[PDB]
Amino acid sequence: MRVVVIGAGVIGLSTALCIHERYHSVLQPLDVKVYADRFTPFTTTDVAAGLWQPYTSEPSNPQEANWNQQTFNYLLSHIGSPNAANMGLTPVSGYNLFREAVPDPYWKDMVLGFRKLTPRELDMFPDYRYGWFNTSLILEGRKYLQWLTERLTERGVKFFLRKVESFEEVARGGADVIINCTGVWAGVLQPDPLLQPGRGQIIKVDAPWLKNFIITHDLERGIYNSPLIIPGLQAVTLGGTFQVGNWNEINNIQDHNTIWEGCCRLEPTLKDAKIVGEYTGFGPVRPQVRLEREQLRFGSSNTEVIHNYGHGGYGLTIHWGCALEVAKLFGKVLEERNLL
Amino acid sequence: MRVVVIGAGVIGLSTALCIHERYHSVLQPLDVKVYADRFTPFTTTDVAAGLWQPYTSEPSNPQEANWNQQTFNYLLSHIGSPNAANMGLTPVSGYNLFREAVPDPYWKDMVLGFRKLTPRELDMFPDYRYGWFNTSLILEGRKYLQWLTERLTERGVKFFLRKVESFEEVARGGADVIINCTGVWAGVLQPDPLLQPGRGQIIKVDAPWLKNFIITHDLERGIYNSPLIIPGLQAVTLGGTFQVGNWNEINNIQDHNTIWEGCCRLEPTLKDAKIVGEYTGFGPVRPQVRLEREQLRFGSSNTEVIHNYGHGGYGLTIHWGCALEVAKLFGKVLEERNLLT
Ligand SMILES: Cc1cc2nc3c(=O)[nH]c(=O)nc-3n(C[C@H](O)[C@H](O)[C@H](O)COP(=O)(O)OP(=O)(O)OC[C@H]3O[C@@H](n4cnc5c(N)ncnc54)[C@H](O)[C@@H]3O)c2cc1C
Ligand SMILES: Cc1cc2nc3c(=O)[nH]c(=O)nc-3n(C[C@H](O)[C@H](O)[C@H](O)COP(=O)(O)OP(=O)(O)OC[C@H]3O[C@@H](n4cnc5c(N)ncnc54)[C@H](O)[C@@H]3O)c2cc1C
Ligand SMILES: C[C@@H](N)CCc1ccccc1
Ligand SMILES: C[C@@H](N)CCc1ccccc1
Repeated sequence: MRVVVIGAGVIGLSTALCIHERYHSVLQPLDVKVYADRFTPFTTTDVAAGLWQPYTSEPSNPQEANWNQQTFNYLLSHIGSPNAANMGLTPVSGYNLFREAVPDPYWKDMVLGFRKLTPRELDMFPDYRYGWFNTSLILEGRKYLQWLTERLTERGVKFFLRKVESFEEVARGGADVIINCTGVWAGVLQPDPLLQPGRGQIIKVDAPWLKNFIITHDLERGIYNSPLIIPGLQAVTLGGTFQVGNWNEINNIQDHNTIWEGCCRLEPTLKDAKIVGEYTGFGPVRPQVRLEREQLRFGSSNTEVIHNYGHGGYGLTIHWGCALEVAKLFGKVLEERNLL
Repeated sequence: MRVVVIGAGVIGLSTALCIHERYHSVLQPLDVKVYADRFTPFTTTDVAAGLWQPYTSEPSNPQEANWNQQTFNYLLSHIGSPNAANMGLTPVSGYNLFREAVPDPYWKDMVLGFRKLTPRELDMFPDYRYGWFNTSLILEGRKYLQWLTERLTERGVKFFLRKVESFEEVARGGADVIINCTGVWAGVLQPDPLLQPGRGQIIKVDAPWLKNFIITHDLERGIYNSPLIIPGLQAVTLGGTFQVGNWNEINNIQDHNTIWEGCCRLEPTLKDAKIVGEYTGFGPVRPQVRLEREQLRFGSSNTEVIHNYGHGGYGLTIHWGCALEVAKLFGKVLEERNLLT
């Protein structure tokens, strides 16, 4: 059984680890390899704000809510462990701010200590009238990617920096199963018109006095198109743009200003914060996560492909539940081949 | 009106600023000076973990509860301001942990979002089975001392290196009023056997991933004799000793160990944290804060002294209320000389 995972972002590596941890002990031989054209720190995952929080509306697919919950429980469970921080993981509390009353989110009971903000808390944020408090987790993309690659490597999973031109090529080269974790670029290997890029730009800043996340919403502009502040492990992420359809990989002057003055008015102490870097990444926006089997016919055999892409602006939030589901589908593939 | 404040720790500079802001306008010529033999970063204040939280038990002087609350509201009112962090101030959330159920603290409604901990929160901290969550404020001693000294300076308040040897000496040199903010050493200038040193040792550590304060309690060993973790503005403070009666200024090995491994057990990610410094300071422990007027006679003239010392392990938590009370007592000194507000 030769399995090639394509993609070395959170989705690819989490899935690779999940498959391997689950089947190494019971299937000889199992050969899992990762192929990608960019590894940390050059993936969208590396640019992620680094916080666990789903969108404010339910998902179309009710499986996604579960995947989000499994991910939180998976991540929470690590708190107490000596290596939580070396995985990119720590607990944070913070605020969600609104210009008007809004319904509770479906995830209110998944986080810790969810409640509405009292009138007294609201005076800390003059521009907003209603909000939430809760405790969630930081999950730093960059650090988590380094952790997962060390955990994969020690288990004998090999990485190959290479650009896949088609599913065909990889199958022809000896893959029995392909796990497709190519993120926003999946369309290059199989056209998918529902998949769009969600261009997000961020400013990273040294401001270690900030201990809380602060996320504002503007209902008339779409999600994450409103200032947001997320303290990371060593730096702070400043955001406020997320526009679908825009394929420009370069930083832009307007979004820089939108992020900087939006965040400087939210958190005026930002005046003394040193800019550390400024980045742009593309969320794999899709009305729903594509996570499914597909049978491909080349040469003399079927090669099974399992897709796992289209996680929009919530891939870190939802990744573990998605990896588990892919390992399930793999298991079905195995019994069909009378392998276990 | 020549006022000498003795002390440049949080209590001293607080009170100085507060008097000055209240009475500069209505009283020329007001001349406020600060005398001290230790300034930042060599004051007890500089060593303070930097968190707002009173003791778990209510104080013998209930006035201290209001002084804590005035302080919190005062500090809170600055959140939203561009300069909150330059003052040493930022909000933080965190946990108070107990091995058994305990009554709610009197300060539960002064903080933000106080509630009990749920079983799931308790799974983060194995050794413990009851506790609180809340939001409070960091007030870094070292930074707040610097902020206050810039504010005082630009108001024309002048600072002098001086080890005062008696109230007499200062009254002889021309002071009409003396504000005594000498912390744990007040007994040198007037014996006060209720005042004892509360030796506290800490390890400062580079661990910027830790965003929450974590304070454990051991109902039997007395307060702050249990591991505690408090993220500061740039570094993290680790503690766990608070020993009354002990005057040894040097760091010792067995308290280092008590702290380090007590805290490594609580927060095991601390294995990767670089040690940046370890320090020892003496909290001015007293059954209650001394904050009162006293008239002393030296030759022909009366000298007015207002004492403000004995703030134990809660001086930052309570300081603004105390400064405001000293300013009230100053007002009454004024009105006794038929001067007006
Ligand atoms: C600014 C910003 C902030 C965000 N913040 C958060 C957050 O705080 N929390 C959260 O949960 N989510 C966040 N997201 C969303 C999250 O970043 C994404 O959902 C996630 O990173 C996507 O993971 P992925 O592994 O699917 O894609 P990627 O991380 O892009 O990985 C794609 C991989 O596929 C490889 N690849 C693709 N095509 C090929 C090919 N043809 N041949 C070889 N290799 C190929 C690439 O080299 C790369 O290794 C954010 C997104 C942005 C843009
Ligand atoms: C390890 C530790 C951690 C702590 N953490 C916290 C915390 O998180 N929150 C909190 O609220 N409290 C905390 N405390 C308590 C807090 O540090 C004190 O309550 C506070 O610093 C007392 O301030 P002060 O100005 O009264 O005294 P100090 O800061 O000691 O200042 C005293 C001043 O008096 C001067 N002085 C004294 N005698 C003379 C003299 N004869 N002539 C001239 N000058 C003189 C000194 O030079 C100095 O300027 C902590 C204490 C310790 C030991
Ligand atoms: C709060 C996070 N779950 C999303 C943050 C984000 C996503 C896309 C662009 C900027 C920020
Ligand atoms: C939460 C703060 N009030 C810490 C106080 C303190 C006092 C003495 C020793 C260590 C810490």
